[PDB]
Amino acid sequence: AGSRLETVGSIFSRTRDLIRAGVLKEKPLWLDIYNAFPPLREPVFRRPRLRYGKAKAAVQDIFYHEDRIRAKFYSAYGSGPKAFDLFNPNFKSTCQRFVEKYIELQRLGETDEEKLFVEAGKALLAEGVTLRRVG
Amino acid sequence: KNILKIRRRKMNHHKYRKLVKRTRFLRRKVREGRLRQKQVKFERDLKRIWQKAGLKEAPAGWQTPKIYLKNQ
Amino acid sequence: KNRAARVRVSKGDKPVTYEEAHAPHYIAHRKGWLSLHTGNLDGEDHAAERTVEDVFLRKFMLGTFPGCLADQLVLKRRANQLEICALVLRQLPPHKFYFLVGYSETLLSHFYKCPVHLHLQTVPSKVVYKYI
Amino acid sequence: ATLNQMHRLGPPKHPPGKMGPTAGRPQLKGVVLRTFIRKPKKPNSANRKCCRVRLSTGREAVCFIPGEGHSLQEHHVVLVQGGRTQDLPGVKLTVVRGKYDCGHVQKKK
Amino acid sequence: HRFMEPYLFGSRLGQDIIDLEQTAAHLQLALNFTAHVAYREGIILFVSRHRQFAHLIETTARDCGEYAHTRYFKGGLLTNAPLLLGPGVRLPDLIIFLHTLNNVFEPHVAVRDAAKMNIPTVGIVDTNCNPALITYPVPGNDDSPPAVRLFCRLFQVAISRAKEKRRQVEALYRLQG
RNA sequence: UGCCAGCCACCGCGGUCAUACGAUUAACCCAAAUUAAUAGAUCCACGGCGUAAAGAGUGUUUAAGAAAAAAAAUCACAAUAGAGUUAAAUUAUAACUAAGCUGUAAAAAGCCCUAGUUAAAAUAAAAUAACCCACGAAAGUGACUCUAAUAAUCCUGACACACGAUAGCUAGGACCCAAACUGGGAUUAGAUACCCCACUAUGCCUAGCCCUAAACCCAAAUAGUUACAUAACAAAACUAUUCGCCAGAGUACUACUCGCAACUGCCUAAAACUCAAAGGACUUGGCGGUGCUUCACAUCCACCUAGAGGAGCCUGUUCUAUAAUCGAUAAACCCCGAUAGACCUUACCAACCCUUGCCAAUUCAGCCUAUAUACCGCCAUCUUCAGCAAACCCUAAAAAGGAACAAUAGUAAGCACAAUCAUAGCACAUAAAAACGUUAGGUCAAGGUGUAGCUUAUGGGUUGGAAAGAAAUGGGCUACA
Ligand SMILES: [Mg+2]
Ligand SMILES: [Mg+2]
Ligand SMILES: [Mg+2]
Ligand SMILES: [Mg+2]
Ligand SMILES: [Mg+2]
Ligand SMILES: [Mg+2]
Ligand SMILES: [Mg+2]
Ligand SMILES: [Mg+2]
Ligand SMILES: [Mg+2]
Ligand SMILES: [Mg+2]
Ligand SMILES: [Mg+2]
Ligand SMILES: [Mg+2]
Ligand SMILES: [Mg+2]
Ligand SMILES: [Mg+2]
Ligand SMILES: [Mg+2]
Ligand SMILES: [Mg+2]
Ligand SMILES: [Mg+2]
Ligand SMILES: [Mg+2]
Ligand SMILES: [Mg+2]
Ligand SMILES: [Mg+2]
Ligand SMILES: [Mg+2]
Ligand SMILES: [Mg+2]
Ligand SMILES: [Mg+2]
Ligand SMILES: [Mg+2]
Ligand SMILES: [Mg+2]
Ligand SMILES: [Mg+2]
Ligand SMILES: [Mg+2]
Ligand SMILES: [Mg+2]
Ligand SMILES: [Mg+2]
Ligand SMILES: [Mg+2]
Ligand SMILES: [Mg+2]
Ligand SMILES: [Mg+2]
Ligand SMILES: [Mg+2]
Ligand SMILES: [Mg+2]
Ligand SMILES: [Mg+2]
Ligand SMILES: [Mg+2]
Ligand SMILES: [Mg+2]
Ligand SMILES: [Mg+2]
Ligand SMILES: [Mg+2]
Ligand SMILES: [Mg+2]
Ligand SMILES: [Mg+2]
Ligand SMILES: [Mg+2]
Ligand SMILES: [Mg+2]
Ligand SMILES: [Mg+2]
Ligand SMILES: [Mg+2]
Ligand SMILES: [Mg+2]
Ligand SMILES: [Mg+2]
Ligand SMILES: [Mg+2]
Ligand SMILES: [Mg+2]
Ligand SMILES: [Mg+2]
Ligand SMILES: [Mg+2]
Ligand SMILES: [Mg+2]
Ligand SMILES: [Mg+2]
Ligand SMILES: [Mg+2]
Ligand SMILES: [Mg+2]
Ligand SMILES: [Mg+2]
Ligand SMILES: [Mg+2]
Ligand SMILES: [Mg+2]
Ligand SMILES: [Mg+2]
Ligand SMILES: [Mg+2]
Ligand SMILES: [Mg+2]
Ligand SMILES: [Mg+2]
Ligand SMILES: [Mg+2]
Ligand SMILES: [Mg+2]
Ligand SMILES: [Mg+2]
Ligand SMILES: [Mg+2]
Ligand SMILES: [Mg+2]
Ligand SMILES: [Mg+2]
Ligand SMILES: [Mg+2]
Ligand SMILES: [Mg+2]
Ligand SMILES: [Mg+2]
Ligand SMILES: [Mg+2]
Ligand SMILES: [Mg+2]
Ligand SMILES: [Mg+2]
Ligand SMILES: [Mg+2]
Ligand SMILES: [Mg+2]
Ligand SMILES: [Mg+2]
Ligand SMILES: [Mg+2]
Repeated sequence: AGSRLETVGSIFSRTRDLIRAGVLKEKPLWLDIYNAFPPLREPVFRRPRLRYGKAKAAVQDIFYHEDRIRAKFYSAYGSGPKAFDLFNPNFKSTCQRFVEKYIELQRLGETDEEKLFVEAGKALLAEGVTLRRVG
Repeated sequence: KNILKIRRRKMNHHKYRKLVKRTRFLRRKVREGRLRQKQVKFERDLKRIWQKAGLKEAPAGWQTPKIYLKNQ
Repeated sequence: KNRAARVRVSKGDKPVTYEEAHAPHYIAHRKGWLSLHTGNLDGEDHAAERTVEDVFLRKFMLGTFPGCLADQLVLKRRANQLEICALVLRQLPPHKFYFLVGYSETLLSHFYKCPVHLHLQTVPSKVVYKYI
Repeated sequence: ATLNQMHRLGPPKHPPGKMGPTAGRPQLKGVVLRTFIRKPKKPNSANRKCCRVRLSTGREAVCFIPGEGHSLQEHHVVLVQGGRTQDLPGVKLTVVRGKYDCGHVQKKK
Repeated sequence: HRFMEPYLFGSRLGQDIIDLEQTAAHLQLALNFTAHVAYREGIILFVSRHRQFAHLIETTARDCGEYAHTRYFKGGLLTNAPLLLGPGVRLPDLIIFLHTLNNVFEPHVAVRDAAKMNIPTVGIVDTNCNPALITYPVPGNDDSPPAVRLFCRLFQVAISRAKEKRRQVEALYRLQG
């Protein structure tokens, strides 16, 4: 037979070792292939413990400064009048244009928000987009 | 379950209270009886001291009050 | 619970002859009759005799042929002669089988005062209808 | 518990044994009062031949006679030992058979 | 899940995002493995319980000369093989999960069981799934049909190439003799 | 030998077939020693304290200790103690009005100085907000307002100090309503209870005691961590510093001590003796005058018909009577073994008789003698119930369990049910069938047997004799027109 114990260790462990004890008289296929190209981590069993107390996760939330602008864009106009497409990999929205204009007026060295925001709005007015202006 | 321990206690208590009711005055005797021994042993305790310290009489102004028999 | 002529369910390993696996209510439906004679028909006589007779030939064949009898013994009565069929297991060396053939036929014929005919069908092992 | 506690309380001592019916001696000499009979505890039933005896310790004690058959008369002297009898309540003392006024339980040959 | 914490990239507004670099590193190794088994002429069993994709995965597998099991999974299946399938039988050399779950959102039995039987396992873990018993994981999205289709056709192709290459090297073997 | 005589260190053995007794027969093991007894050596806890024995009712400090950095912010507002106040309801007591009013499952007693309405102080208690979770050390605290006011630059700490729900005790007030006790009323075999009705100590205030709770969140304080890790169950697992507590179960919230405004009290708290257990959590059953759904189809209720219990008689039991069968005897006995006793049957009693006394042979026959709790046979019964069971497979372990169909660990031939047969074509109906077990259910008197007994007799024959009714009852038959 073999060893059906799912907890003990990786299949690699059990198999290699049972052959090592010469119980298993036939080397299995996936075994040799495995030796050749092992995976990153051994497939070993772990209890999925819950977290208590002060322990949080290691995930880093995802934010850009672009977003700190977009916040203000949606704060003014809302979602773009052009709608959206998640099928089209290159899609630029009204929002993204706004962000670009604002980046270039940032490279124009204006520190005041009113100027940056409004003049960027003038750039997009000159681009013929409809800015709804909701309070 | 643990009630089965409490049952015993409950019974033993009840069966005791009942007892102490019937036996009340017998009890009352033997209590006071020992208080009159207490007060006496107490007394002897001090008497022992005069006689041990060489004095003949109990020292001046000593009535040796009764503590144990204190009532009302 | 009817215990009549029945064979109980085991742990499931018990070998059973087709006959012993078919319970009394099954006669004339699946199972057949082990004997045949005129005696139980409407207008007929001497049923009793053929019954005693039959019984004695059951015991007789079980005793003359030890350990070699396969399934219950099939009697037929035809026009005064008996035709006794047996399923017999192969144990004995054939000489002994024919010794007992002659022995039986003669002995019975002179006992029941009517000519007896004997037939042995030999079988390698008891037929198994169920379980096993 | 904690270390200061284990210090303050010392290490545990093994408590001295409580002496039994024979009060520590291997056997006792005894004198018969009344031969009689007792009934066993529940799951099993019989009737056991017991004695009442006095011990050289001047204490009176109920004891048990082993074997079938005996002669035990008042004022007879016996020897006793500390076998407790598993059938009966509170009989902790066996009579030694074979000594003094109890001879070896007789043989039927 | 708690065991995805390393494979993740980060939370975008509450939705979690896998690391695609890691996806490629992993998937490479997975596909390589798949292939090397196919070439060595052994059974491959795809498995998913997921309904949307059932058809795909059979339609994929039937075309690979590989087997799918997309259905209710009878209990003792791999563990008690000879009783369920037949008097003596060969078992999947490699099991490949396109979803790691059952429709009740527990881990599919086949995971515990493959792992129980010394079968290697290649499957797509998702942010909720538990990777730890799977031999070769690929972290990635199981749910969106572009993703299922992608993984399907990829394992399909790895299989096909292994089989072709097998045939070829056999012909060369035959010329050399 | 038959729960007797007796044996055992613990579990236990003896109730007719004892490897446990007593004695043989074989063995085992020690061996000039061998057993028994009694003392030792050895033997708890560097383990624990939610459910098992164990975190004290609460806080502070002394004694004694332990120590990187951060470690006082605010009530989402109900600590406490004062002083003042009242919205709802209720009650006195008047004015009318009607005879009832109250009260239960149903009533009774009770009150008509009652009831409805309209007025109205005191006393007591604080709807909603509260699906909130604050304040206090804990007990506790939630109507309103104002006064005073919530220790410690914050570690642990007592037998010291100060508090401590209810109930209770002492003195004085209060008294709407509630209410131990008690008296009526029902219920009941009884009802010192549950239900009803009154009414009291008492809950209320002021002052003084008493110091107990399932004072329990059964989870000690102060810093930490979520690493390692599932006995079970419950509130998931653990470090470090401390103090407090636990050495089988009863006995025992007990006996004696000590101290206390207690003197049927509180606190502290043993031993003799008895037992081989006592405990915690779980597992399948079974059970439930628990809850919920769904049924009963001759079936519980409601309903329909025809009868039993009364009368005469038939016949079976049970009792008395007899010298004079046995068996059945809740459902599952009682026109039952009997589809069958004048002799016979026949097993019974009374007398007489016969001893290889049916057979081919046998120190052998023959036995309706004791075991149905040794049995095979045949059956009853749950049951017109759906389950039983090998072979496997799974379960951070398994005593056992193992399904969900947009399916979650089950597969499995077998025996049951179902299906088919029979009731001369269908169909339904009836018949049959109906496992595994259960009731040590029935039967050694159908027959056969294991164990025991009888052998000039518990064996075998001949002749007679039994089966009477004071009653009591089961089932029938025939009536009452
Ligand atoms: Mg008691
Ligand atoms: Mg005293
Ligand atoms: Mg029947
Ligand atoms: Mg002894
Ligand atoms: Mg007797
Ligand atoms: Mg014997
Ligand atoms: Mg022994
Ligand atoms: Mg013996
Ligand atoms: Mg010696
Ligand atoms: Mg030790
Ligand atoms: Mg614990
Ligand atoms: Mg406890
Ligand atoms: Mg104790
Ligand atoms: Mg506490
Ligand atoms: Mg304290
Ligand atoms: Mg207490
Ligand atoms: Mg100091
Ligand atoms: Mg520190
Ligand atoms: Mg006041
Ligand atoms: Mg008012
Ligand atoms: Mg009023
Ligand atoms: Mg009024
Ligand atoms: Mg009512
Ligand atoms: Mg009245
Ligand atoms: Mg409320
Ligand atoms: Mg609250
Ligand atoms: Mg404070
Ligand atoms: Mg302190
Ligand atoms: Mg108090
Ligand atoms: Mg009070
Ligand atoms: Mg009053
Ligand atoms: Mg008043
Ligand atoms: Mg009142
Ligand atoms: Mg009364
Ligand atoms: Mg009653
Ligand atoms: Mg009641
Ligand atoms: Mg009153
Ligand atoms: Mg109060
Ligand atoms: Mg409390
Ligand atoms: Mg509680
Ligand atoms: Mg406590
Ligand atoms: Mg403390
Ligand atoms: Mg503190
Ligand atoms: Mg840690
Ligand atoms: Mg468990
Ligand atoms: Mg003790
Ligand atoms: Mg108390
Ligand atoms: Mg006391
Ligand atoms: Mg004290
Ligand atoms: Mg009826
Ligand atoms: Mg019924
Ligand atoms: Mg009638
Ligand atoms: Mg009548
Ligand atoms: Mg009779
Ligand atoms: Mg009589
Ligand atoms: Mg009888
Ligand atoms: Mg009987
Ligand atoms: Mg019966
Ligand atoms: Mg009848
Ligand atoms: Mg007669
Ligand atoms: Mg006789
Ligand atoms: Mg008897
Ligand atoms: Mg029986
Ligand atoms: Mg039987
Ligand atoms: Mg079924
Ligand atoms: Mg099972
Ligand atoms: Mg037909
Ligand atoms: Mg039918
Ligand atoms: Mg029937
Ligand atoms: Mg059928
Ligand atoms: Mg019986
Ligand atoms: Mg009976
Ligand atoms: Mg017999
Ligand atoms: Mg016999
Ligand atoms: Mg005779
Ligand atoms: Mg006669
Ligand atoms: Mg009558
Ligand atoms: Mg009639």
